Amino acid sequence: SATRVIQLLRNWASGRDLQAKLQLRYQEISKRTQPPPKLPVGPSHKLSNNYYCTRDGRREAMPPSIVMSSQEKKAVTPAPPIKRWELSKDQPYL
Amino acid sequence: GVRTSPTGEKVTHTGQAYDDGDYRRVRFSDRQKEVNENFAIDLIAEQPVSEVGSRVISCDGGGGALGHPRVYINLDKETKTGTCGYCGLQFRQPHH
Amino acid sequence: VSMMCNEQAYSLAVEKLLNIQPPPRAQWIRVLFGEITRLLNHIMAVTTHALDIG
Amino acid sequence: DTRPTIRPRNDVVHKQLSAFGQYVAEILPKYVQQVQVSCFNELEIFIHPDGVIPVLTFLRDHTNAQFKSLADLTAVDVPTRQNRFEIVYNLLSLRFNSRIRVKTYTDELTPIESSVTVYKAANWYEREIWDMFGVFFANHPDLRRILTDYGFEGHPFRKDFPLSGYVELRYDDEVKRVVAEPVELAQEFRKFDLNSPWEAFPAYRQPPE
Amino acid sequence: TYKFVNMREPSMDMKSVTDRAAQTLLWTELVRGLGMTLSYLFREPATINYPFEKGPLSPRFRGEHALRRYPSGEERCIACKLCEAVCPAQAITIEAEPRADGSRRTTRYDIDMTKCIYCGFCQEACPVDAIVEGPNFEFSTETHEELLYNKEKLLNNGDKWEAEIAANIQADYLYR
Amino acid sequence: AGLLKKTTGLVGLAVCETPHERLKILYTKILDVLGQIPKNAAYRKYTEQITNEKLGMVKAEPDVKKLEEQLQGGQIEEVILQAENELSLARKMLRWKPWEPLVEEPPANQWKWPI
Amino acid sequence: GTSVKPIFSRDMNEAKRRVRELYRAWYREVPNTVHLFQLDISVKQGRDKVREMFMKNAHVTDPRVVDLLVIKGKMELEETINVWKQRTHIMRFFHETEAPRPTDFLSKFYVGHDP
Amino acid sequence: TQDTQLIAVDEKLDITTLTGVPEEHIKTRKVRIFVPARNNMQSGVNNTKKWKMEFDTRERWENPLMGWSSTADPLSNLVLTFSTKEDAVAFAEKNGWSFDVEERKVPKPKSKSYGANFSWNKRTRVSTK
Amino acid sequence: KNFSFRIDELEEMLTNNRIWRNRTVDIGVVTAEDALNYGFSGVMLRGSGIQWDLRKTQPYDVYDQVEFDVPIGSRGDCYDRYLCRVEEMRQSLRIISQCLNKMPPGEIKVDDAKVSPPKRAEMKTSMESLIHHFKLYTEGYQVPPGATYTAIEAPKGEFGVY
Amino acid sequence: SNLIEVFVDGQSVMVEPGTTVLQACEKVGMQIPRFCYHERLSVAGNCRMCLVEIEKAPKVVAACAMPVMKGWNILTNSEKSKKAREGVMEFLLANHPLDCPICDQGGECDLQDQSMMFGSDRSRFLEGKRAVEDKNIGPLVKTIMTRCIQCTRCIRFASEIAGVDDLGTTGRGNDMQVGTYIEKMFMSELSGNIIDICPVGALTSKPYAFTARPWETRKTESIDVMDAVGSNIVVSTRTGEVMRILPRMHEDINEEWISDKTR
Ligand code: SF4
Ligand code: SF4
Ligand code: SF4
Ligand code: SF4
Ligand code: FES
Ligand SMILES: [K+]
Ligand SMILES: [Zn+2]
Repeated sequence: SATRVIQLLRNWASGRDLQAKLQLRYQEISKRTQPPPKLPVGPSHKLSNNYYCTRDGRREAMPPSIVMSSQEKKAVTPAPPIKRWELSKDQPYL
Repeated sequence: GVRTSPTGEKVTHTGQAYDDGDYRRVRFSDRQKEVNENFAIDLIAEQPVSEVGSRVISCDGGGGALGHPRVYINLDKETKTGTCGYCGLQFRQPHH
Repeated sequence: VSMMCNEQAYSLAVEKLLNIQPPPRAQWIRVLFGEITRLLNHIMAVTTHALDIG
Repeated sequence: DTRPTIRPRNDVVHKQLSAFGQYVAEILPKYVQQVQVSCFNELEIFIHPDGVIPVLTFLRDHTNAQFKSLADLTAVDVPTRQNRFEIVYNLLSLRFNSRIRVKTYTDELTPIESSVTVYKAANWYEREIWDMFGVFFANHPDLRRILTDYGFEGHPFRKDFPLSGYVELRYDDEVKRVVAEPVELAQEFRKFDLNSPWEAFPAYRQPPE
Repeated sequence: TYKFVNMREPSMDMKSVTDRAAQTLLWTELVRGLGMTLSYLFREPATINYPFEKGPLSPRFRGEHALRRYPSGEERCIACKLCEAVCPAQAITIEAEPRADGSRRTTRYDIDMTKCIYCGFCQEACPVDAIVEGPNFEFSTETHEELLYNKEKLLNNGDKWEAEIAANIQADYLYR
Repeated sequence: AGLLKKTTGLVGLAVCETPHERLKILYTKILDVLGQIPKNAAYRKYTEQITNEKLGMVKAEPDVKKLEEQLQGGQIEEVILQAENELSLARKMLRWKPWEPLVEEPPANQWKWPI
Repeated sequence: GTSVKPIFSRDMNEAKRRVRELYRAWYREVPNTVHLFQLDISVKQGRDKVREMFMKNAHVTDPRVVDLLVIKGKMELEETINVWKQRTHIMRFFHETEAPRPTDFLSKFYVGHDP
Repeated sequence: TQDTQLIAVDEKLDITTLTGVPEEHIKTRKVRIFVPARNNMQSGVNNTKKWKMEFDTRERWENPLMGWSSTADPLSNLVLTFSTKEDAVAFAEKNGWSFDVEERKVPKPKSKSYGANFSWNKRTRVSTK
Repeated sequence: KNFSFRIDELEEMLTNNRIWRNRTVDIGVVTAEDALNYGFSGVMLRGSGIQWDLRKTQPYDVYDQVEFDVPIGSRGDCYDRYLCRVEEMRQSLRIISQCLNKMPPGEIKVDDAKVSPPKRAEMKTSMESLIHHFKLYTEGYQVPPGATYTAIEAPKGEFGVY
Repeated sequence: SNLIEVFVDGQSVMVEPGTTVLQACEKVGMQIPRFCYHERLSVAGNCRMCLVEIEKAPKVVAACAMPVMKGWNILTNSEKSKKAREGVMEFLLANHPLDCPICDQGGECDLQDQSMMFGSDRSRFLEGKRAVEDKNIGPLVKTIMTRCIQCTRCIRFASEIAGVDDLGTTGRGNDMQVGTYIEKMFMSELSGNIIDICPVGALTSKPYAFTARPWETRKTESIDVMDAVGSNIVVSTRTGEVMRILPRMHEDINEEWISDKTR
């Protein structure tokens, strides 16, 4: 939003088309006068067949499972070794 | 409506007034004990009492969602006028 | 530096202990703002670095 | 889960961690007491105090564990036990992208061998824990206050330590530098006994006693 | 998947090596930052003219507390103390008394801003939308006793700040 | 094998020009330290049960890049790094012989953590 | 059993030694403490303010508690060598600005409900 | 039990000198424990399952500028959880606090017979359910 | 859309600059072993070439469906860490693009009203919403006993809570 | 003696003959949710919330009044039992008025606590709730009858414990109101315990009305002095002042009742 001559100066001193889009904001933003929303209901808003016992996350948690207490096999690992990642197919060398 | 204490300072809506022998009043010197002029005591009595023709009425407080949660007040006591505790405005039977 | 990256960890601490999961739309908001939050720290993780640098 | 409210489960991981839980148990039967994996796939190793430095060494060294990252040092204090403070470690294995929890118990007086040799990250985590809780560990390089105020007496995180503290300070002109005094709040901490008087979880309820 | 960040071995070609030598002897990448900085100088500054000009806001902004009242005039607060129970810094102190009529609201409603956190939790904890986080960020003062309000000024604040929040909750009542 | 690894990824450690031989001599040293341990001990059996495959797998595969994919322990450099790292474990396991029963039962109340 | 593992002081004798070199470091510390730290108190009241704190803890019979305290003694000691603390930090030992605490029964009765 | 230069230091634990609470708050503080009583309007007896440690309520004065309950004792809101009473007293001894113990008021095991609500001679029959 | 044109502004200012580089490259280095031995995380490890990132190794929330790259350093010095920080910002923008174009419909909080407050419209109309809102905003949801160490990929490292 | 052997959730229980299911489960530490029944008063069985399934049960048996026989296993956490709790409880929260911010029981209401434990997270009522006109039985006990759950707890207290038979119910159907049918002075010298007896805000302490909330009050154990029986009580102190006198729990002193003078 300035003179064309300086726009060339800024576009050539920085070597890039800054005028296409700038740091400052303009009328491309959404207006702050939005119409009233109509926010949706949830999955459990069903009028029937919504008993809490079938969706009770808190009550369906068991105490920490115990495997050994003070009172031919194979050697295992907590998880399989982490898969070695592949180079970025988009661009592998910066 | 705001009254005035005998010491010359306006009384608050809760009725609190600083005693004349009190020492902590001096905070009001060169300052003001400002009092909300719109007394909730005097801001609800003059509102008209409605005359709905039904036994039980849902009072919302106006504005729907913006008002207080809906409360089902009862109007059967002829001597007394029904009211919602959330709002305090009056309700009444149609003179029966 | 990271406003809602932190309670994202705290939120993940509670509801995962609670055996409860957030709705799928909410998680997308969390990761979207977490990445915006990731931008928030990195902005002065580098510039304030340059401030002390010169 | 066809129901979208509750959190799903990873039974494959839960059993897999449980298999490694018993794995460590045979490896070091002297030190581990009981090994438990919680419902939300968190397998914890419970080791004896005196064997703190070997188990951490084993997890850092062994190929099948390879846990070389001291995530965090915590010593959660429970007043109802004889040795209250239970010191909890936190390790991450990069090669097996899994987390392990090894923990001990230790009273206010028993010293622990410092794990700085097995984990250089324990160093500053050690300076903090003795500050907040007051459990001294042995032969630490420079074990000394690094959190609380210079000369602040008492470990603030202890159960017996009030949240408001014991002393407060204020600048005084008659001596021309700040000075401390017993704490006297303008507003006290209004305790909120909001715990529900009704049982919340039948699963975790203790047996009758 | 990962992307390697820092390794690019420079070509030892005569053209390429004289590029680096020219870059070294004749400051070229050095003047590149110097040169672009010129281009950014000619950009008009993004500075507002305070207080003649004030920054953008949103209807769901948290500012100074203001106790509102019903259209009739009765103050919405009904002393449920939920705001006190939720207030993460206990900035609210509540006392109640049934006075004479349908107006038992508070013996005491003191909100302590220098203790308060401006989390806004009191606003959505209120079942009657009595206590709200006002849109006024501009309530600074010179004395410490000023930065706390009594129950009366909360009413005066809600009285003085009334049009803004009435429209703000009007636009935001469906979101929350 | 192939051309020498110019960089070993992780910084600080140095790429070794003799991967297979280093694995051979280290794994034999692993078994050497495993010798002076009772065979009933879990640690001896466990590490022996993993090093036997580990030692025969390098002795069979002559290509280091294939050996990277087969063992799946990453590059050889961290594999030998851990092999000597595990060497310290086996040597100094001898001073904390764990095979005997535990020291003592916990004093009850430290477990059961709902209070 | 009730038998416990000591850290450094097996009994009173070695613990009595450890409280002794605390005095050895402290006694030659107070003079240049006042000198370096810009303090306006003399050495004389500096010396006995190290004194009475020994009788402030001159009742414990457990060697561990003496040992648990010997570490803190040199901690505040070391904190004073390298000027880490500030003037107020060491002034906190010099109880100087607080009101005197009542001692006789008449005084606390006249002060308030303090028991 | 673990022989590492063990010495028979069986004297009562005294951690007060190390925790270093002020002299007024280690001697002049009657520490009392009980099991909390269930709120009568509630029916929540499960809250009566834990031993609780308390203190003595000291002066609570009103602030001049507003009117508060400013306190001078740091140990005002401090309550502690104990599974059994022996652990609660054990903490008192090590922290050298003057301890007081109450007992667990277990409910009487009353006999309820709904058939007795309609008897032929017993007065227990109910005039209105 | 406008931001990607700004990391290039910083990188033009600093990365190619010799003055920035001289003060920065090879100034402060960590080896592989002492990196994770000292408990470092995030950029500290990534700059040192350590192949670890919490988002990829241990995905959380909906981070599994998003696709992005993690910059991995080669020297473990200050220049590498700053370069990875710059590249993480670019990769962050790519995550924003995928997140922006993949926003799904539905609610905003768990439908379980015992863990999340009910909607205001329901709280003023329905009993269950009001009584839950009263108790949720006076007691809080009862969390079962236990312990957890959830840790996310913080912009610095592995910020977590026990 | 007989000592019939029963089970709860599989666990074996040694219990005395003639006891009910609720007492049998209370032995192991199971507090079945209940509204109508109280320990010191006769069993009524009107709440129907105590309904808990037993082993191989075609029909759910109410735990309030159910003499448990030999070899009975109580299915405390059965899906049928949990369905029973949800069904009757939402029926309770059908005509209950939206008064939780106003009702003084908020934060200490028995009904409120059960809803978070044994209750659904949403309602299905889409009609007009019932409203009951308030009464007056004393300038010490606020009467808001629209919140009544018709558990007849106050009815039993007046007849059995208080000894004055003036309180009761009236009508039928949904309009089955609880009252006196005539303006009456509830004169019982221990009538103050009716506030504690009522699980909801139907009966509220007029002097304590709109004065404090449960979580802020600090409970201190003490004993009354107005009487020589020494009925131990609890004082509710918020910010260094006394508002409410809570009767304590002592079998051989006062059970759980106190006089209005003490209260
Ligand atoms: S934002 Fe509201 S609820 Fe939160 S502290 Fe401030 S006043 Fe209290
Ligand atoms: S402001 Fe709202 S939440 Fe606070 S007491 Fe008043 S009505 Fe209740
Ligand atoms: S009695 Fe309980 S459910 Fe009814 S209004 Fe009062 S607090 Fe709410
Ligand atoms: S008034 Fe209260 S005690 Fe009486 S029947 Fe109704 S809910 Fe039960
Ligand atoms: S206990 Fe069976 S209904 Fe109240
Ligand atoms: K009641
Ligand atoms: Zn109303």
